[PDB]
Amino acid sequence: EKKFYELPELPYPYDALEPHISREQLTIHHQKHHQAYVDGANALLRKLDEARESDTDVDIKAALKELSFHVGGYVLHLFFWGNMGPADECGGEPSGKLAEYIEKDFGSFERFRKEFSQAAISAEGSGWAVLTYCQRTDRLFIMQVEKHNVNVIPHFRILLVLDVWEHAYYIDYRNVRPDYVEAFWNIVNWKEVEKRFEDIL
Amino acid sequence: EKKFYELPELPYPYDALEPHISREQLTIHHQKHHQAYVDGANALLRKLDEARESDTDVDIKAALKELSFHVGGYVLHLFFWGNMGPADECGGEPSGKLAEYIEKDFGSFERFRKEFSQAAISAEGSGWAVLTYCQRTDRLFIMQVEKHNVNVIPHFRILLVLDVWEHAYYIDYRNVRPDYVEAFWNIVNWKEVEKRFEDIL
Amino acid sequence: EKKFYELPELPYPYDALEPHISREQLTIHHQKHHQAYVDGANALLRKLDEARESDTDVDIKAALKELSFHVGGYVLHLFFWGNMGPADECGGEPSGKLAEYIEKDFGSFERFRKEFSQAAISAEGSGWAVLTYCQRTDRLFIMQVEKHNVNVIPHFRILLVLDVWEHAYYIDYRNVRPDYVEAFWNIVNWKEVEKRFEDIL
Amino acid sequence: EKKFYELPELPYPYDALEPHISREQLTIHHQKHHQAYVDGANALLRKLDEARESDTDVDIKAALKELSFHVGGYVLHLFFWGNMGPADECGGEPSGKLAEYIEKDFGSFERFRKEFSQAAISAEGSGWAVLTYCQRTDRLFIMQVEKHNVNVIPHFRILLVLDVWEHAYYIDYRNVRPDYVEAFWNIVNWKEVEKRFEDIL
Ligand SMILES: [Fe+3]
Ligand SMILES: [Fe+3]
Ligand SMILES: [Fe+3]
Ligand SMILES: [Fe+3]
Repeated sequence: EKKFYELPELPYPYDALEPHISREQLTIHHQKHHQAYVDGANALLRKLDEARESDTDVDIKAALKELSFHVGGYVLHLFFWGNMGPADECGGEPSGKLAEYIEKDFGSFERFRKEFSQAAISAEGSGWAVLTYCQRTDRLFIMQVEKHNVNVIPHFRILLVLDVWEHAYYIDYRNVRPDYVEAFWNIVNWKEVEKRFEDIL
Repeated sequence: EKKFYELPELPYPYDALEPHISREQLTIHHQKHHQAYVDGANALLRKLDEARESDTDVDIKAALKELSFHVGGYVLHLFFWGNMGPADECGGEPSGKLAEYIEKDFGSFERFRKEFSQAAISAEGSGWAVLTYCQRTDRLFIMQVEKHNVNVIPHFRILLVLDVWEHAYYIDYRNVRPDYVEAFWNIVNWKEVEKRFEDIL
Repeated sequence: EKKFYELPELPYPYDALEPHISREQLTIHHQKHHQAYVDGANALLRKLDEARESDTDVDIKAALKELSFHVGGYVLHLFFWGNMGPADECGGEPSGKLAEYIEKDFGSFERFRKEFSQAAISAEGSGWAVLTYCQRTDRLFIMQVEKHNVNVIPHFRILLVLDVWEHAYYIDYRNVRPDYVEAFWNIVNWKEVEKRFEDIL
Repeated sequence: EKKFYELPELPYPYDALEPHISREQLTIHHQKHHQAYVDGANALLRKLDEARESDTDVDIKAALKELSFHVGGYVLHLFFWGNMGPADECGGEPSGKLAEYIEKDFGSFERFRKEFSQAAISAEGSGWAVLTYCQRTDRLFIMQVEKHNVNVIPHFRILLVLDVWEHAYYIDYRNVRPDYVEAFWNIVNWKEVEKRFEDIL
């Protein structure tokens, strides 16, 4: 029998990330938008299931475009919540292998922090900055994802994620995306990113 | 010291896939286009390396958009070559777990074959049909990738790939993409796809 | 000598559109975001001018992609302001030829209103619903623009425009884009749209 | 009663553009692909008409995305045929106002030719280089359209168009898009482009 998406609980209370992300900001991002991608993806799964059980045609171009949108939404918000936490337990900079790779690939943490920040700030409209890793060339890559599913390298795995959809910050920072991106570095959970990085060597 | 992309050898001689993909068709896809993504990705890596060594600014929005394009190109062609082979060793349909999942998720191999074929045929302009798998809901998904990097679900891994860029077939089939997609099923290497599928349970 | 973009004045005071769009909502959409597209487009124009004067190379792929983004932003906000006004002077439904075309192409105003509304609501992330007209087939078309420049038919002219970027409504309606879309019909300036429609027969 | 798209005749015989575009190349671009956009756009028009007559729901997101694709295809191929012709009647460079604008905006015809050529060559996958004009700033712009409908500035009108979809050249030039772009300048119909430019001042 079939299985579906559910809204994951946050790792922490809705006010865990203040003053950097407000309780109000966090609550509605999680409960309205992230939820919308859960429901989006599920509605579509049922649609495709139905067509298969009745052996009828669907517009799969439309279906798969939409599916990639919502599941991308679901997946990115999932990692996003996971690589933040309380400021007094988080922020700072990473250590261990991740630290070493950020050095060799970017020259310094500062350089990284800055490039990753430009990737977030400069995104045209809705999107994300995402850190990932090429196995093949043994290099950390940044990608700038538009929406939840545009300009992404298939098959590459997520290390660090920063939502820069307007819904993620407009309540706390209105238009001023750079202040939000700057606040973000106070609540990055490097432990989690470090862990993620280790499971792909 | 730094590391770069190289054109992978084919698993087989350039005429291994006739009459379905011609020697001419295969040779230029591999040696011109796939090569172009190698060089694209490498030029860009060097560009970013240079900016880091001289600690200067780059347009990283442009850079990362381009990077995702070429590395996507590189990665998809890599899996593409790998899940084809000689018709007399390949084609048919899969077995084992992959077979079981295709049944439960699509109802039958036929249904799958057909949906995957629509995903390839109906792609607007350059792109791919790609099979993948959601861990979370335990379901095979198809995605329809435009170019090498549009409408893809970040973090999802590649099982099966079908290039449907015009360069992949125009020599052998001109405009008639459906005949090319139909020929493809004669040379799918299910062993390889089966193996890929097992390494993500 | 060269010429550049400037932020157009609104046709009306920042509180002219209350209670449907608040003075706060309108002021920052206009003065922050619309402004940002002005500056984006100008920065880029100067960049291209400089390269031409020094007869040096630019990355024109990147340049033109960005240019289409900002100028699209500029152009769409320009028509957007223009086809709204005070509720007590606007809203209602159109008359004259536009009314006749909406009937013959959509069957009724209701149908139009509803389709246009789905086009706005359902847009994935940032984008617009835009009414336009095919000369060739003599039909009103709706297009759903993502960002400012995606999924638009080149050469077709703007009649009616509804911003559905989250910055357009998040202050007044937070996540609830449908309430914003619904409010919009209270402040549509049909006179303006009617006029626009007449200048392309 | 309703009206639909039809495949326009070429302004000239299928061998009119040799040796630069071959009779074979031209015939299949026109009769297969351009035709496909005609049928695509018509199928969709009927779909939307049916839903309106039966007052039923459609997926208008999907519909309008697809519509913009095919009508864009239709419109761009229409202008494309129109701004080419026989080499011995065409090519060269433009004169009159267009010539003057190309000078003041690009510095020279060479610069223009070169930038326009990069816009064509560098397009990632299927797309177009298109010349157009901003009324507001009184400047010629180039845009790089992906597919038929991506990265285009809404409302701007078409002056000059170069198809760089692989189907436009793969028969004559295989992978070597630069040779095709170079050949193109031999058959540009500047009379037509000049005329187009005059009708928007
Ligand atoms: Fe979000
Ligand atoms: Fe290819
Ligand atoms: Fe806006
Ligand atoms: Fe074409």
